[PDB]
Amino acid sequence: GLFGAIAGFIEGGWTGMIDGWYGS
Repeated sequence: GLFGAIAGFIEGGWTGMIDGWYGS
């Protein structure tokens, strides 16, 4: 989701943004 992307981005940088976006 949008939130998961922001947090995921801060943790896994770019690659993190995508993971957070898809979530599952």
